[PDB]
Amino acid sequence: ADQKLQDAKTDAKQQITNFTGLTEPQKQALENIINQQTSRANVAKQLSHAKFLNGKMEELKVAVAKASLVRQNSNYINEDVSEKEAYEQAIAKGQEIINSENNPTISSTDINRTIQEINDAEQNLH
Repeated sequence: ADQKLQDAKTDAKQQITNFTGLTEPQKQALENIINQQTSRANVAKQLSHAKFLNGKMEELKVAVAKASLVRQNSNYINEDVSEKEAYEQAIAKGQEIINSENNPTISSTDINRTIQEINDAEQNLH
């Protein structure tokens, strides 16, 4: 019923508000997506997507936040400039996503690609 759909949207938006991986712009974009759904099945699909995106954003935030530890404890200080530049480029791309205010991507594949670029570059420093 209409009351069932309204309640499912409210629940989903409340869950999204609790997430810590997603940025506030990402939460707002997803809450808007939730509000536009016409069935509870579709609300659940979008909430499942938000939960997965939240996990990837958690992974991305860790990969970016650990950069100073990596610079200090890996071979970064001794490494060739190409490897150091690749790492800083990848970290900067991750920072761009996290700090974005204008319509941040809600594409988990885009996030996963950025995570993988950081992880690949970090691996070459160990």
